[PDB]
Amino acid sequence: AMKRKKISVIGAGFTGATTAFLLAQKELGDVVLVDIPQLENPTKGKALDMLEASPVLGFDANIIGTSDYADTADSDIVVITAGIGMSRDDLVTTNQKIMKQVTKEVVKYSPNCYIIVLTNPVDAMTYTVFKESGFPKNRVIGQSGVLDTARFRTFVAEELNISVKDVTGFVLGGHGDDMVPLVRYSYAGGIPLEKLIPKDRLDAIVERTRKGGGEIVNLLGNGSAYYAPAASLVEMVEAILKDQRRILPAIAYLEGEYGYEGIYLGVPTILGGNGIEKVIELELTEEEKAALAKSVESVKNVMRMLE
Amino acid sequence: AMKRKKISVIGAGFTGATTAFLLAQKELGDVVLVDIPQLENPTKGKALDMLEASPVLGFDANIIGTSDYADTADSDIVVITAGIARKPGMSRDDLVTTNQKIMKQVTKEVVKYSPNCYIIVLTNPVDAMTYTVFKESGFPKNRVIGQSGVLDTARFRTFVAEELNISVKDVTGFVLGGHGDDMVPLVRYSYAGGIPLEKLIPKDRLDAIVERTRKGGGEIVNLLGNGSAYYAPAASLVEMVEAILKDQRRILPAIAYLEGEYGYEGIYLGVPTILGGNGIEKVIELELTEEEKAALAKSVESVKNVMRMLE
Amino acid sequence: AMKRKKISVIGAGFTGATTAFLLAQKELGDVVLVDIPQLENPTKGKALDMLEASPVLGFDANIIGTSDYADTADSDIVVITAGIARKPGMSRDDLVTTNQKIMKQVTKEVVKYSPNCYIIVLTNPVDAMTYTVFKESGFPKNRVIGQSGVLDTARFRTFVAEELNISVKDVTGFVLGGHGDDMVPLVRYSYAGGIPLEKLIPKDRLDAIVERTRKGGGEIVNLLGNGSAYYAPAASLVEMVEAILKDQRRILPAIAYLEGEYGYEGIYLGVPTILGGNGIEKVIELELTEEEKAALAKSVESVKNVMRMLE
Amino acid sequence: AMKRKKISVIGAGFTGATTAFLLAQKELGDVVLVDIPQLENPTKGKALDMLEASPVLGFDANIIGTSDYADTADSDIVVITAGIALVTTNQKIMKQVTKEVVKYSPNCYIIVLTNPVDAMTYTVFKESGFPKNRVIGQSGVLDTARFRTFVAEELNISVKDVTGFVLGGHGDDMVPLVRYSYAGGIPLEKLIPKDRLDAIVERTRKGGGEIVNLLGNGSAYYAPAASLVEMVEAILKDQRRILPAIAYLEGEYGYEGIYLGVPTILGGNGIEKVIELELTEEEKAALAKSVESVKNVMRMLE
Ligand SMILES: NC(=O)c1ccc[n+]([C@@H]2O[C@H](COP(=O)([O-])OP(=O)(O)OC[C@H]3O[C@@H](n4cnc5c(N)ncnc54)[C@H](O)[C@@H]3O)[C@@H](O)[C@H]2O)c1
Ligand SMILES: NC(=O)c1ccc[n+]([C@@H]2O[C@H](COP(=O)([O-])OP(=O)(O)OC[C@H]3O[C@@H](n4cnc5c(N)ncnc54)[C@H](O)[C@@H]3O)[C@@H](O)[C@H]2O)c1
Ligand SMILES: NC(=O)c1ccc[n+]([C@@H]2O[C@H](COP(=O)([O-])OP(=O)(O)OC[C@H]3O[C@@H](n4cnc5c(N)ncnc54)[C@H](O)[C@@H]3O)[C@@H](O)[C@H]2O)c1
Ligand SMILES: NC(=O)c1ccc[n+]([C@@H]2O[C@H](COP(=O)([O-])OP(=O)(O)OC[C@H]3O[C@@H](n4cnc5c(N)ncnc54)[C@H](O)[C@@H]3O)[C@@H](O)[C@H]2O)c1
Ligand SMILES: O=C([O-])CC(=O)C(=O)O
Ligand SMILES: O=C([O-])CC(=O)C(=O)O
Ligand SMILES: O=C([O-])CC(=O)C(=O)O
Ligand SMILES: O=C([O-])CC(=O)C(=O)O
Repeated sequence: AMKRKKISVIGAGFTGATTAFLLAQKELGDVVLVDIPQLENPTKGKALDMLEASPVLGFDANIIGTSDYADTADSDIVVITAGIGMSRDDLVTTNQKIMKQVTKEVVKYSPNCYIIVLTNPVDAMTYTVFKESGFPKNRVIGQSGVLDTARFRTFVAEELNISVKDVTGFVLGGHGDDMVPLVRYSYAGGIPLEKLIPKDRLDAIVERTRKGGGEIVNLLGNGSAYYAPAASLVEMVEAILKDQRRILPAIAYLEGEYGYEGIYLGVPTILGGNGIEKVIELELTEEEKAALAKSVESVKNVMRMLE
Repeated sequence: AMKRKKISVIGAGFTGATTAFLLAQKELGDVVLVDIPQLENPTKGKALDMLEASPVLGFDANIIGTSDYADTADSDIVVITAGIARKPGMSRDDLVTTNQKIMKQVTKEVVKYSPNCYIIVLTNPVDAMTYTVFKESGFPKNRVIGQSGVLDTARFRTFVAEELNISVKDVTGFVLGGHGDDMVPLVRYSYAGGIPLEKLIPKDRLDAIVERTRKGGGEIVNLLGNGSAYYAPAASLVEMVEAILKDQRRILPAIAYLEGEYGYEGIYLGVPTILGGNGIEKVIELELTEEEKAALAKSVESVKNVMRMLE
Repeated sequence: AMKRKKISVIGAGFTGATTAFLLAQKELGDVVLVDIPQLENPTKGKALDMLEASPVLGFDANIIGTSDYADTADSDIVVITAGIARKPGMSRDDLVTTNQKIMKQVTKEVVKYSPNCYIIVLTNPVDAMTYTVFKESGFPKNRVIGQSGVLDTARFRTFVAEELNISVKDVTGFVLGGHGDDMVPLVRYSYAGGIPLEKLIPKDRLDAIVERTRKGGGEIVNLLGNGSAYYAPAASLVEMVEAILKDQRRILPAIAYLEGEYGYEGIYLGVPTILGGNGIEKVIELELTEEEKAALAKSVESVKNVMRMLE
Repeated sequence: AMKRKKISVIGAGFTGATTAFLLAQKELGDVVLVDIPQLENPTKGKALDMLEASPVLGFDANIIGTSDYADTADSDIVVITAGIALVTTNQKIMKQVTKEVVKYSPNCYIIVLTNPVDAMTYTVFKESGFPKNRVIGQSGVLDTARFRTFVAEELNISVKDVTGFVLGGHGDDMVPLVRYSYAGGIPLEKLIPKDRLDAIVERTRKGGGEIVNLLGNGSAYYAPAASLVEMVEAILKDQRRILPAIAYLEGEYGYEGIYLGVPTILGGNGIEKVIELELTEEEKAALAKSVESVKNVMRMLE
């Protein structure tokens, strides 16, 4: 008997929905879209509106909304986007319990699933999910590398006036100040960008990448990015579901890699049927090594804010 | 030096934004997303967040957010989802009228910078609002269309897919007239891989599917609480956009301007149509049963009702 | 471990190659192109060529070429196209026996290495060649499938599409019976956007179209001069493969072991089918006219008259 | 009135036919299949077989087979695959081909595949009367794609994440830069030692012959048709890709008066510009050994 893949997308907000919707139209499998019971009606409203567009886009996928994790039973992938002028401490603590509470139900109804976390801060929350899940390091990944690279590509595209298919960004660690960009491993059709873009403009593109998610927040006035984040999540689900062995930047457990371990950190990754198949150790220059250390201690910080 | 197509989506709300997103990702061309001046930053927020997903999904489109119609310069297709939704305290006539003025302000600007474009109208009441854009655009009837029956058949097909547990791709569906009580389904022209549905589903459930397809927009309003359908409505718009942009000569129900078709004239109404590169190519004039001919009459008195509400 | 679906395409000729290329392209799995040892070199040269396309079209599928059934191990779907064509000074009986022979020798080696595969058969005469495969496979009826209906309705839809000047998306067809002459197309079950084709095409034009579809294959071999159609055939195979692999529960006309449906038993025939993750989920029994029951018995007559040449 | 993009595939054999299907499949537009009027019927039934697959795959595309060039009227793109499974034999086809092609589609971009392609595209360029951006060759997209394959098998990572770059002719004329190839963006020199990297460069070079040598009585059509289509799509969708492509140099790299595989921007106006990679002392010397052969083939012409 052939069964289509089953993907459960927890949190039915702006990214979780846009994600659920891409997942459906591509026919990567049936999508179960979960939120708290107070938002179950909306979440079934957002499932069904999506599913009523299944005749029109000509895609065969089931899309249901629910407040009940029994609907998540036997998922291949689980993507967690669930999350809430307030302190860093109370954001990390608040989202952390939500990570613990989402996880216990997820792994319970989905024992052999791969989990992809988006939740902010995705460095410490994927940690929380890794921990809480019990799962071996390969089955728990965070998104942040692919969205940063994607921002930098777009900027590098609209600067050279070429295709986004031809620009490859290389981002290490998390977002903004925690970002360790590798421009030397960034190209336009394999041409090092550092020979196409002048430093001042390239330094600008780096900082805008850093300031990329804040920038959308200020544009919207109410909320953060969901389109590009959503597209980031799907592409990593596409990698696992189709064992594509993608080299993409992911948030990943480190067990000695770059001389660090017992943390999550955004690193070069091979993405396939066993989720994270290989963390990749680059040989890094002295500035990169030292800037990575800032970013590692900047993640050990939020992890001191975990309870 | 023959370049990308240009689609401008007026209103950067849930429908305009979702629709713009689908358009770009199918590389149907460059998308200019347009809303009011207060909401320029949020629009640009939506178009920037879209474009930034393009290196991920591997589609090459320009997408911009803007309240300056300069940016819609020489658009091939224009989708109007620019609209008020019901304001608690509003009469039918106030919405109807509030929305018409928006059509006039939006249309004027659309033919100013894109006088040789094709216009697809979602704004409620769509029957009355596509008419507004036709008589203010000064366009030929073929260059201005309303979306309505795609979303109603897409709804109908899902419930029928769900009843018979078969691919939505092999379920079809026919409706003339509008949404709600205006909707004029032909079960006799609805099927499952070419088996008329009446042979497959009992009468209680089949009537039940029709009823669910009148109330279909309401179903989605009641579940969300605030807001309305966007994904199904956006896909629908995208089907009609795709038809015209690729000259597909599809047979879709669209809101088109009758000039004697079914012996009605000077109006827009949901009729079967060829949709292709000349917009609405033909209105298909079916031979209906007296029943159908007369339920369509009720449906057309409805469209007249609203039409008497235009200032 | 999440693993990709594995498909094996027996016979690396025009149809089997093409099928292997389309499958690869859709990322529907890993593809194993399988001919006789004498054509192993050219079969590996196709698989590599196909695989060398994948950086360009942008799919990750693994394609290799073998004579050896060992690289078909634990295959989910096997698509049997392997066969010989008509050789001059050879009768009906000797192509049938020779192909049957091949059907039997391919299948003992397919069901050894892939015991829980679904098998889609193309080899002409398909209805008997499907029947052989089902006897030698010892698999239940739902796992052994033939292609013929989708090819022919595609041919029919293409002729109506030409005839009306509309997209083929909105043309629906339905054909029971084998191929060529022994082919039963229901014009009453054929529509252009849900509208019966009898209301749109006059009877001379609609009968001739029905006649072009009967001769549909021969038309192409007469134009080619040397060999039979491969694009339309391989596409047909892919939709059927895709329906099993994404459990899409399509209503498709497939070749299916009849066990009382349409008043027939103990044969494989073109019939209505729901094609899903469990192969042939169910044959759908239509209400036919006596003209159609006699028209289908004519097909079964030529079909059974072919089955007789077996052993 | 909105109207389809039209693509005439000149050559209705293995590469010509395989290209037109894909093109129709992707809905890049309407497709005229062409060959000699002898082979008018085999063409037409390639055209019909393909158009008969459209209901099943579900793409709206007119695919027609013809030997009358009138039916290739108004083509946006013209794909030249008319050759013989001899630079003088394939030269003399280009000349008769190009004259009718500029005559029905005078506005059209010409992407050529016929071997020896840099010399056959050059021959197309000279008869065409068109600008240097309007006549393109296909080489590096195929060789590079053979490279990314071999580099994909070797590391077992996605093909999508392998990058490649080959400058120069088709065969032992190829000068791919292993230092402008990567896997995940991380240079291959760092991922693969010199004896196995040398082997991938070697296998890339023989690439075409490996395909001939297995097949027995033809050459490559699946990777070649995809390579053409990618280049069609760049022009038809103004994609503005940086693809390896055969391009008429007028100074570039201190070479001119010759077609040769070089980095380019490929998009709406065809080849918009060729890109000048500054090269290691042995890449320049090696590019020259490739050209100096290439030039000879053009002293095989007329
Ligand atoms: N890495 C990134 O891409 C990135 C960028 C944007 C968003 N984010 C983070 O991703 C998350 C998603 O944000 P969004 O834009 O989708 O916002 P949103 O508020 O619209 O979505 C959040 C949803 O999660 C639900 N939720 C909250 N607690 C839950 C619980 N215990 N169980 C189940 N559902 C619960 C809420 O009810 C809400 O529907 C946030 O934490 C945000 O900070 C980070
Ligand atoms: N007829 C149908 O088939 C159908 C289906 C669903 C939606 N609709 C209609 O579509 C309309 C809006 O749909 P939505 O769900 O996206 O709503 P929405 O309110 O979220 O989005 C509408 C957007 O239009 C903008 N707008 C208002 N007046 C404008 C003007 N003069 N110029 C430019 N932009 C302007 C608003 O700022 C808002 O952002 C409503 O009238 C709704 O009834 C009808
Ligand atoms: N059902 C349909 O609609 C339909 C349409 C087209 C073709 N067909 C039939 O399908 C078959 C395929 O024809 P084609 O166009 O590919 O012709 P072809 O001869 O080019 O392809 C068939 C291939 O089968 C191979 N083969 C033979 N014996 C084999 C064996 N024991 N194991 C493995 N491979 C073996 C041959 O070596 C040959 O390469 C024919 O029997 C044809 O009549 C039916
Ligand atoms: N240079 C490259 O990048 C590359 C890659 C693969 C193939 N090729 C070349 O592609 C070309 C075609 O290859 P193929 O494998 O399709 O061969 P093929 O089997 O298609 O033979 C060439 C086709 O062109 C037709 N043709 C010949 N003269 C013609 C004329 N005067 N007008 C119109 N059509 C004519 C032939 O009848 C035949 O259909 C050959 O030159 C081959 O060497 C080179
Ligand atoms: O925290 C934010 O500002 C949002 C963010 O990082 C992101 O979008 O990736
Ligand atoms: O009016 C509304 O609320 C929206 C609507 O018609 C629909 O979705 O069909
Ligand atoms: O019938 C034939 O001769 C070949 C065939 O199956 C087809 O193409 O339909
Ligand atoms: O020489 C040939 O026949 C074609 C060729 O270069 C190739 O396939 O790479």
